[PDB]
Amino acid sequence: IKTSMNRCIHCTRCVRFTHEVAGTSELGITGRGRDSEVGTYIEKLHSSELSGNVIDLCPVGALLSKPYAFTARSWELKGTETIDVSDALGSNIKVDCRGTEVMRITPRLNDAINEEWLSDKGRFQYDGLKRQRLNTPLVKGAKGLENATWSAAFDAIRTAIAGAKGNELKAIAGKLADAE
Amino acid sequence: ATAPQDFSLAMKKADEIYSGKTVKAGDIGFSAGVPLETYNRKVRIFCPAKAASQSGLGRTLHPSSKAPQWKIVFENLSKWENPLMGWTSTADPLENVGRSTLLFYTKEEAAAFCAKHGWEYVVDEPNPRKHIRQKRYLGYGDNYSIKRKGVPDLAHLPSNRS
Amino acid sequence: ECYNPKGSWFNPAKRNWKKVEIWQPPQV
Amino acid sequence: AWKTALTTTFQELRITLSQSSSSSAGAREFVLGQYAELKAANPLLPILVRESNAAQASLTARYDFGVEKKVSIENDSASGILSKLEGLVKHGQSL
Amino acid sequence: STLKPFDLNANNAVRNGPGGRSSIGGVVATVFGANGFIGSYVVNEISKRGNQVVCPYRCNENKVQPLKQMGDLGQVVLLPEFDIHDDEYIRRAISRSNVVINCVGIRQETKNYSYKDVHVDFPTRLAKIVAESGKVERFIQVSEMGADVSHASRRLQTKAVGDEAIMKYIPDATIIRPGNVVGIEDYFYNNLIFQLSYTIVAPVINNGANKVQPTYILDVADAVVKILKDKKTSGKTYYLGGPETLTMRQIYDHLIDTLRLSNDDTVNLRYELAKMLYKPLDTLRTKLPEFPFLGFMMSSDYAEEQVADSVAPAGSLGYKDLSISPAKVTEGLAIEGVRFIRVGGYD
Amino acid sequence: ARTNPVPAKVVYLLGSDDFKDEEIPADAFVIYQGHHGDKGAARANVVLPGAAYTEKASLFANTEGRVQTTRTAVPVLGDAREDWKIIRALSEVVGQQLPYDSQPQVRARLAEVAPHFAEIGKAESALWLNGQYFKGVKDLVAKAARSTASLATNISNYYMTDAISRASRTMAKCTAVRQQ
Amino acid sequence: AEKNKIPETVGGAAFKGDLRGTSAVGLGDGLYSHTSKWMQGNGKSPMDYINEVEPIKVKGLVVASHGSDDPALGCPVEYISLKGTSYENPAVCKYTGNRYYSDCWKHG
Ligand SMILES: NC(=O)C1=CN([C@@H]2O[C@H](COP(=O)(O)OP(=O)(O)OC[C@H]3O[C@@H](n4cnc5c(N)ncnc54)[C@H](OP(=O)(O)O)[C@@H]3O)[C@@H](O)[C@H]2O)C=CC1
Ligand code: SF4
Ligand SMILES: [Zn+2]
Repeated sequence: IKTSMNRCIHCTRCVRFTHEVAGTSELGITGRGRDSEVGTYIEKLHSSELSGNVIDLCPVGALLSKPYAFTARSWELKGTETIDVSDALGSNIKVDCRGTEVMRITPRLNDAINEEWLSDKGRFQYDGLKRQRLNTPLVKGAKGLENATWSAAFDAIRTAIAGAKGNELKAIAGKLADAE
Repeated sequence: ATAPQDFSLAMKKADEIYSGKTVKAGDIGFSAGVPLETYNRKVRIFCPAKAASQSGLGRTLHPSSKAPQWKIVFENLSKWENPLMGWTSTADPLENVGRSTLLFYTKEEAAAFCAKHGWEYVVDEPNPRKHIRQKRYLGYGDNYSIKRKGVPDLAHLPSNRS
Repeated sequence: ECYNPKGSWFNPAKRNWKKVEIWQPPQV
Repeated sequence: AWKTALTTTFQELRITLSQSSSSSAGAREFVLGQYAELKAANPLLPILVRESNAAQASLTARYDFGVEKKVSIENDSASGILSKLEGLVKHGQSL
Repeated sequence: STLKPFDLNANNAVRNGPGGRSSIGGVVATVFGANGFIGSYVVNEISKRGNQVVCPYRCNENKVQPLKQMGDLGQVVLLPEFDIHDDEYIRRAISRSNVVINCVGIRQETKNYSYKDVHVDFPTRLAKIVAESGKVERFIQVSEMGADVSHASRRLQTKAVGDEAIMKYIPDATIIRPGNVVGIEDYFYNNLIFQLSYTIVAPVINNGANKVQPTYILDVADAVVKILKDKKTSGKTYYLGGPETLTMRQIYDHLIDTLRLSNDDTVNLRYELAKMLYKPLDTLRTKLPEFPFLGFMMSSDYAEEQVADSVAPAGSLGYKDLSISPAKVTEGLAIEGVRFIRVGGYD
Repeated sequence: ARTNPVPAKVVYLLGSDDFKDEEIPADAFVIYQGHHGDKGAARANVVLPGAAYTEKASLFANTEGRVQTTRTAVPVLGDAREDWKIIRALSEVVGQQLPYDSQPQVRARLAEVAPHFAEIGKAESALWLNGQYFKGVKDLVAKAARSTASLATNISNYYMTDAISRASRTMAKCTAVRQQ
Repeated sequence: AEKNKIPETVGGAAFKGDLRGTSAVGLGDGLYSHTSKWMQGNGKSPMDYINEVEPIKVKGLVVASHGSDDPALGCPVEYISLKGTSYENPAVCKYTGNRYYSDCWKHG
């Protein structure tokens, strides 16, 4: 969470969220009159895993997303409505993309599953979609895993399966594998 | 929800006076003169959901909204980076036409347009939005109700204490 | 022959404007 | 007798049915009355009961090497379901 | 039809797009002799598919003008000062290149450069420079069909010696050996036409007995593309002869027919006479600069190569191995260029 | 497979980077299909690149069983392909060609195997058959023993639970902030 | 090292240990610094220029910052809090990068 409290109109959406929904009860209106200010009176870091939702709840950009800081403007992004595989809730999300890059992930309204809230992991895991990515087929050799074409990898898999028979073939599915 | 009472009045009235002649599905696509491989592309008919940043209801399907909100969109295709300047390059002719200009008032209108041109389509209904507050905070009075901690116990009273 | 884009063949450190880091397989 | 031999014969057994329908009433009676006995006879065999409102009742058995035989079970009494399953077992024996 | 990848290592990663001008092909090519007749079409084929082509050229801005249009921004790189004797420049040219095509050759000798320099010394030095790098994956050399070590003509002999040197240094290099190439900018039909029309007499060595297999330029360019799209072609020599084998007399007759010449202007300049008329003129050439008046045809080497049959050996690789059907050079689009001159209903 | 455990000779990892080390006999031929390089890819003889949830139109089922579908927000990277297409191409290569050749045909196959998959976006009620199942498995539940373990979560760190999260730099910063 | 480091902010206009908002530009090429992405030379960067400029003392708990001397020839007017500021930890103008600090809050 990035803070520009100078831009803060004193609604209480962040405080009400932190109390009723998040339940960490960290934010409050400290002060009286015009110099009243919003935030933890002590130096504290927001501990809830629903912390990202205050950014969306903030109408006037006083609370903003630090990972998504100064990177793009709203009009530049194409939004596609998809679901979050971070956990089995299947939170409905809108992925905003510029070109070939995912820029930010925000929730969608679905009273059935996620009212309008998104967990921090789902919200901020798009960063790991740009790192340690697999782009090409790799076949192992004496020099290690090396670049190979699709045909060569399939040939190696065929030569391997030829040896195995019956229950010697084993499949392990992952957390993010899809039904198809 | 009542009425716009502006040019939209004459727009709707022109809509209801006139009508289109029925033709077999896909016949108009041949008349269009575009490459026939265009109609091999798949269509998604959907209404955008509300952006989470803003609380306005204009973009949503709400009685306040008087603008067309159902889009025909085509599936996303390959995009790469220009080797010289890193610009986003594409070969998809239908990249932005559907998002930008294909706006329809009603789902049946977009379905009719797709069937008339011969595009296969899948209609996605928006998740229903009901403006119903929860029972705990149904009203402003509920904020200061006895529900918070129960009715005040009077066992602290000096008469009850003594 | 002074100014050229950073993706040019002439540029000392030519740039492939790829926005994804690729996994490097472990050695041997 | 033959109820013991489903494991040896079938790799998997699927029972598709509709949650509330007149056609699937017999399938519902079959699943709520004989599924426990079939499971007791064949503990490790996967007998999958899958249901949807518009689903059409069927009884599918998967044999070795991916051979699948589908038998429609619509509008059939629970006893008829058992006979059809016996026929599926006999067909698996034929392979 | 399904697009076939350029069989280059790690191409699958870099390549992206449909395969057009603006697409990305993972091929960076240094085509020596790009501004030439053969080189320009090879550059066009490689650059057309979104690849980047480095074209070293001897300073001539007007000659390399067509190459500018060949590709999108930054794809055709024109290096201003190319010298066959400069090693450092050759290393700089092939620095980023993963395929190198050598189309550098001279039809005639001059004072500055002889056959032995261009056709022998340059291939060996370039072969060493490419071998030391290791980044270069494919090497293609273009040679004549009639090139042989035991050939009377010095040009066709030096070319074969240079090809053997290249095969020695780079074992996986492919030696493309097309026949007489027909094109709009060719030196076959254009020289024959100029001989028939603006020359007093058209001397024909012997009676035109020598057999030839002319091929169209687009066919050779496509054959180059098919060589680069297959790694199994490496280390092999391909004799890209045309669909039909013709004697020189047939080609002369058919040019006379197509042009509707009044009669036959060709004369019989038998061998053992050209070998005496042109023999001093070769020594004349070796001590004087390039002159348009006399060249190519008026040499003993041309007479020596026009007394033999420049045809593909029976057991040999050709267009069929590359799955290309060569187009006839006596009909269709190939013959349009000479057709435009006169067809007897014209002027 | 359960009755007679067989040491696997070929193991197929469908995005599984959290497998227990005993799952692969350490002399098996491992095919890893996935989109990030992690513990799975490191132990692979052949690596097959696949699209991520942001790059593919795929089906996922919730903990409530509601079937929801993803969209292709951004195009696939490099020489990567949709995972079901990879498996079907491999099936053709190995000599056991799969009947389906298009995404709708795959969706029809999912509908055949489980009818609720046709009802995308709707949760289907379940017949209460749980008692009959436990009457069926009488002997097995008796076979099950007692363990010296206490009922507790298996999520050590919430921010990193899958390969995408482990690659994410933001999640690493969150973990460092919590662990100080 | 920089390939596996978490992107961090020095803290002139931010905090010492925060995340830095980053796009994926230069990630394939291998560049991980802001200035490296757009400047390929070895000259002095504008960030080096702005660090060289020193913080300026002002009187009061708020300073009006117009960027330039003339209000209509620079950044929009900005009001910066001088509370809790010293020479070592000055307040910063977001438009210009100028640094300010005041001793007034300490009752001086
Ligand atoms: N009839 C044909 O076209 C056939 C051609 N071939 C072979 O293909 C090769 C080229 O074909 P073609 O293009 O027709 O020949 P060209 O002469 O038309 O192309 C020659 C190229 O080589 C360059 N070149 C020649 N000598 C030197 C030098 N000393 N230093 C630097 N550059 C030099 C020329 O540049 P500049 O213009 O500056 O001289 C020109 O770009 C030749 O080896 C030829 O034998 C094969 C079969 C038939
Ligand atoms: S939600 Fe935003 S504007 Fe409202 S009090 Fe919180 S920080 Fe201020
Ligand atoms: Zn300022």
